[PDB]
Amino acid sequence: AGACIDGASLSFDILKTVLEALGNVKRKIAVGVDNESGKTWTALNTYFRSGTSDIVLPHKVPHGCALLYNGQKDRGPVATGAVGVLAYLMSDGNTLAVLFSVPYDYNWYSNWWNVRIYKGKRRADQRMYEELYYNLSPFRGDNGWHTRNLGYGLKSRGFMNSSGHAILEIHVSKA
Repeated sequence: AGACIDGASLSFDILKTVLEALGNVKRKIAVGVDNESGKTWTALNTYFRSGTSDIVLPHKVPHGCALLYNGQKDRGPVATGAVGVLAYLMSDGNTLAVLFSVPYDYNWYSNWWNVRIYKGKRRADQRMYEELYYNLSPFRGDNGWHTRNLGYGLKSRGFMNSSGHAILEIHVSKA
Protein backbone atom coordinates (compact mmCIF):
# COMPACT_ATOMS: atom_id res chain seq x y z
CA ALA A 1 0.00 0.00 0.00
CA GLY A 2 3.08 2.22 0.17
CA ALA A 3 4.10 4.18 -2.91
CA CYS A 4 7.64 3.48 -4.15
CA ILE A 5 8.60 5.95 -6.87
CA ASP A 6 11.73 6.03 -9.05
CA GLY A 7 14.60 7.31 -6.90
CA ALA A 8 15.72 9.92 -9.43
CA SER A 9 12.22 11.40 -9.48
CA LEU A 10 12.10 12.31 -5.76
CA SER A 11 11.87 16.08 -5.49
CA PHE A 12 10.54 18.85 -3.26
CA ASP A 13 7.55 19.23 -5.55
CA ILE A 14 6.65 15.55 -5.24
CA LEU A 15 6.63 15.94 -1.43
CA LYS A 16 4.60 19.18 -1.54
CA THR A 17 2.03 17.35 -3.67
CA VAL A 18 1.94 14.56 -1.07
CA LEU A 19 1.23 17.27 1.60
CA GLU A 20 -1.77 18.59 -0.38
CA ALA A 21 -3.25 15.08 -0.48
CA LEU A 22 -3.48 15.06 3.34
CA GLY A 23 -6.20 17.02 5.11
CA ASN A 24 -5.77 20.72 5.85
CA VAL A 25 -4.30 20.43 9.35
CA LYS A 26 -1.85 22.84 11.03
CA ARG A 27 0.93 20.24 11.37
CA LYS A 28 1.84 17.50 8.89
CA ILE A 29 4.82 16.14 7.09
CA ALA A 30 5.67 14.53 3.72
CA VAL A 31 8.75 12.26 3.82
CA GLY A 32 10.77 11.04 0.82
CA VAL A 33 13.61 8.55 1.28
CA ASP A 34 15.74 7.73 -1.73
CA ASN A 35 17.44 4.31 -1.55
CA GLU A 36 20.67 4.30 -3.55
CA SER A 37 22.48 2.16 -0.94
CA GLY A 38 22.86 -0.80 -3.29
CA LYS A 39 20.75 -2.94 -0.98
CA THR A 40 17.09 -3.69 -0.52
CA TRP A 41 15.24 -2.47 2.59
CA THR A 42 12.28 -4.24 4.21
CA ALA A 43 9.95 -2.17 6.46
CA LEU A 44 10.32 -2.82 10.18
CA ASN A 45 7.85 -0.57 12.01
CA THR A 46 7.05 3.00 12.98
CA TYR A 47 6.85 4.71 16.36
CA PHE A 48 4.84 7.90 16.82
CA ARG A 49 5.39 9.91 19.99
CA SER A 50 2.81 12.43 18.77
CA GLY A 51 0.42 12.44 15.86
CA THR A 52 -0.37 9.57 13.52
CA SER A 53 -0.48 8.43 9.87
CA ASP A 54 -3.43 7.14 7.82
CA ILE A 55 -1.14 4.91 5.71
CA VAL A 56 1.58 2.31 6.31
CA LEU A 57 5.24 2.07 5.36
CA PRO A 58 6.01 0.67 1.90
CA HIS A 59 6.94 -2.94 2.62
CA LYS A 60 9.87 -3.27 0.24
CA VAL A 61 12.33 -0.63 -1.04
CA PRO A 62 14.81 -1.80 -3.69
CA HIS A 63 17.91 0.08 -4.66
CA GLY A 64 16.78 2.86 -7.04
CA CYS A 65 13.42 3.24 -5.32
CA ALA A 66 12.22 6.07 -3.02
CA LEU A 67 9.62 5.48 -0.38
CA LEU A 68 6.99 8.10 0.26
CA TYR A 69 5.50 8.33 3.73
CA ASN A 70 3.56 10.97 5.66
CA GLY A 71 2.33 11.88 9.14
CA GLN A 72 0.09 14.47 10.81
CA LYS A 73 -0.99 15.93 14.12
CA ASP A 74 -4.20 14.63 15.62
CA ARG A 75 -7.13 16.91 14.76
CA GLY A 76 -8.50 19.06 17.55
CA PRO A 77 -7.49 22.24 19.44
CA VAL A 78 -5.00 20.21 21.51
CA ALA A 79 -1.39 21.35 21.09
CA THR A 80 0.29 18.33 19.50
CA GLY A 81 2.68 17.95 16.57
CA ALA A 82 3.74 15.06 14.30
CA VAL A 83 6.69 13.29 15.95
CA GLY A 84 7.89 9.81 15.07
CA VAL A 85 10.54 7.37 13.87
CA LEU A 86 10.38 4.89 11.00
CA ALA A 87 12.72 1.92 10.73
CA TYR A 88 13.79 -0.28 7.85
CA LEU A 89 15.68 -3.53 7.98
CA MET A 90 18.39 -3.64 5.28
CA SER A 91 19.65 -6.78 3.49
CA ASP A 92 22.95 -6.69 5.40
CA GLY A 93 20.84 -7.15 8.54
CA ASN A 94 21.28 -3.59 9.93
CA THR A 95 18.61 -0.98 10.70
CA LEU A 96 18.16 2.36 8.95
CA ALA A 97 16.15 4.64 11.28
CA VAL A 98 14.69 8.02 10.45
CA LEU A 99 13.42 10.61 12.91
CA PHE A 100 11.16 13.50 11.98
CA SER A 101 9.81 16.04 14.46
CA VAL A 102 7.24 18.67 13.51
CA PRO A 103 6.19 20.56 16.70
CA TYR A 104 3.02 22.52 17.33
CA ASP A 105 4.55 25.39 19.33
CA TYR A 106 7.46 27.02 17.50
CA ASN A 107 8.44 29.08 20.58
CA TRP A 108 9.25 25.87 22.48
CA TYR A 109 10.50 23.58 19.67
CA SER A 110 11.93 23.40 16.17
CA ASN A 111 11.53 20.90 13.31
CA TRP A 112 14.33 18.30 13.69
CA TRP A 113 15.21 15.17 11.74
CA ASN A 114 17.92 12.57 11.98
CA VAL A 115 18.98 9.34 10.30
CA ARG A 116 21.10 6.53 11.62
CA ILE A 117 22.03 2.95 10.95
CA TYR A 118 22.01 0.67 13.99
CA LYS A 119 23.76 -2.68 14.12
CA GLY A 120 21.27 -5.53 13.82
CA LYS A 121 17.50 -5.50 13.88
CA ARG A 122 16.22 -2.70 16.10
CA ARG A 123 12.58 -1.71 16.13
CA ALA A 124 11.62 1.95 16.46
CA ASP A 125 10.47 2.88 19.98
CA GLN A 126 10.57 5.71 22.59
CA ARG A 127 14.15 4.77 23.50
CA MET A 128 15.32 5.22 19.88
CA TYR A 129 13.32 8.48 19.62
CA GLU A 130 15.03 9.97 22.73
CA GLU A 131 18.43 8.85 21.49
CA LEU A 132 18.01 10.28 17.96
CA TYR A 133 16.41 13.50 19.30
CA TYR A 134 18.60 14.49 22.27
CA ASN A 135 21.75 12.42 22.17
CA LEU A 136 22.59 11.88 18.50
CA SER A 137 22.95 15.37 17.06
CA PRO A 138 19.77 15.79 15.06
CA PHE A 139 19.63 18.32 12.24
CA ARG A 140 17.25 21.25 12.56
CA GLY A 141 14.58 21.92 9.93
CA ASP A 142 16.42 24.98 8.61
CA ASN A 143 15.88 24.84 4.81
CA GLY A 144 19.41 23.50 4.52
CA TRP A 145 20.93 20.33 3.05
CA HIS A 146 23.12 18.37 5.49
CA THR A 147 25.41 15.39 4.84
CA ARG A 148 25.95 12.69 7.46
CA ASN A 149 28.36 9.78 7.07
CA LEU A 150 26.34 6.76 8.27
CA GLY A 151 29.13 4.26 8.39
CA TYR A 152 29.07 0.85 6.70
CA GLY A 153 30.03 2.41 3.39
CA LEU A 154 26.99 4.69 3.26
CA LYS A 155 26.21 8.37 3.47
CA SER A 156 23.09 10.49 3.80
CA ARG A 157 22.18 13.90 2.46
CA GLY A 158 18.92 15.42 3.53
CA PHE A 159 16.79 18.51 3.66
CA MET A 160 13.81 19.67 5.76
CA ASN A 161 12.02 23.04 5.65
CA SER A 162 11.18 25.18 8.70
CA SER A 163 7.37 25.40 8.66
CA GLY A 164 4.60 23.22 10.07
CA HIS A 165 3.74 21.89 6.60
CA ALA A 166 7.01 20.14 6.47
CA ILE A 167 8.72 18.09 3.85
CA LEU A 168 11.68 15.89 4.58
CA GLU A 169 13.86 14.65 1.69
CA ILE A 170 16.63 12.15 2.32
CA HIS A 171 19.05 10.36 -0.02
CA VAL A 172 21.07 7.40 1.20
CA SER A 173 23.98 6.67 -1.16
CA LYS A 174 27.30 4.80 -1.16
CA ALA A 175 30.23 6.66 0.40
